Amino acid sequence: LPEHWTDMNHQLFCMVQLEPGQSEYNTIKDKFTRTCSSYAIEKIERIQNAFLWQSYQVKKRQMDIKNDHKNNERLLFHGTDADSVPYVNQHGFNRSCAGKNAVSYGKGTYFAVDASYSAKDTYSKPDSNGRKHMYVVRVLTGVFTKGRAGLVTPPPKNPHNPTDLFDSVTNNTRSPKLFVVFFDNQAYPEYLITFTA
Amino acid sequence: NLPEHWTDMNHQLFCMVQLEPGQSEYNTIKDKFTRTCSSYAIEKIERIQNAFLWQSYQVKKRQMDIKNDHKNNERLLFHGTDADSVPYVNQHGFNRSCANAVSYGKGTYFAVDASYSAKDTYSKPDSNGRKHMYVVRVLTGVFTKGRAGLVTPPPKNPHNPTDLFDSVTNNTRSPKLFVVFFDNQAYPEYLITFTA
Ligand SMILES: O=C1N=NC(=O)c2cc(OCC3CCCC3)ccc21
Repeated sequence: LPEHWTDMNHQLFCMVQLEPGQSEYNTIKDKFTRTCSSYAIEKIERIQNAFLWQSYQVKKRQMDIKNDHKNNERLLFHGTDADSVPYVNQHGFNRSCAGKNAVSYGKGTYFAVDASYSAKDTYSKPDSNGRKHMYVVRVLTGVFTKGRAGLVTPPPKNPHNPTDLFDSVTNNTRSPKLFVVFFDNQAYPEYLITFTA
Repeated sequence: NLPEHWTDMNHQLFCMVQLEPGQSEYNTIKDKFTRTCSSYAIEKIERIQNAFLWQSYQVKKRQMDIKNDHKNNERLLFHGTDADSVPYVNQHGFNRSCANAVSYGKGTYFAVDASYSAKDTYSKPDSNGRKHMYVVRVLTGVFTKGRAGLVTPPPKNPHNPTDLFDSVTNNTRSPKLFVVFFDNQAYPEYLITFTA
């Protein structure tokens, strides 16, 4: 497990509240406020999930071997409802639970480049106390292409070799604003931002 | 950390290895099939050596062994499929998003008996009459009865909604099938090519 994590004392899961003024808090706040300056952060929690981390790190090493470069990982946003937060914290992102996107590039889990997109009430639905929830997520975007609404996996790179797949898809390869991933353990929920108007 | 019985792959990460008829391994797998499918004709048995699928599976097995505090979480089951799905399963394993009836939930189905997987609706005969069935290592873990429309196994106690059963079945006392809902809970270990 990463050496900067808090000691969980044999436990496999912990949410750690970050302190404003620490570099770790400030980098996430700045990434958020770059496009969400009209909202205010209540708190930022580091997600320490040993099993999700292990499974994600195995997929990352595999993708780093296959693609024969790094640059497979992006830090993206995912807005969700309060009812989903316990499941995501413990089990991560499940495509079987994903809603249809208003612009669909495939049947998978969606991640935004900009916090403003994830901050829409459609995604980060305000709870009964007006709190909105957004994850900051390590996503294995790898090698990507423009998606299509019918996809249940990324498309093949070559139609004559249908099993050799792109890693993810996007809305626009030249100016990506979202990514869709179709497999478990391709996304690690790293931070949970709780925020309000 | 690849199994001793795998054959050398000359520094590659994926190989389908045809088994030698009459040796220990071929005999063991053939016997599991002929237990219930002795009226079929076996063309060949192939060992699936997929390093990445194996790594991902072994990590989930180690996690399930810790979570359940025992090492009885794995079963050897059967899965019939059509010829056009075989290259995908060999490379990528099983995908619940590529669904036949799903009465016990929206997962991947595995049969206890090869005879069940040998039905033409599962192991669809190709243009040459050939049928395809995997012998699969499945992390069934702690299981409960399934039902239509599950996207994950149910919780073990509704007081902790995120502490789930590992798999579901048709019948907890005498199971004939299992359903798993997560990638890398099943490792396709052998592919049997056969005819009626
Ligand atoms: O071998 C199989 N390959 N693909 C399947 O979908 C499958 C499904 C299966 O049980 C399906 C249930 C039986 C009663 C209602 C639903 C058993 C085996 C296989």
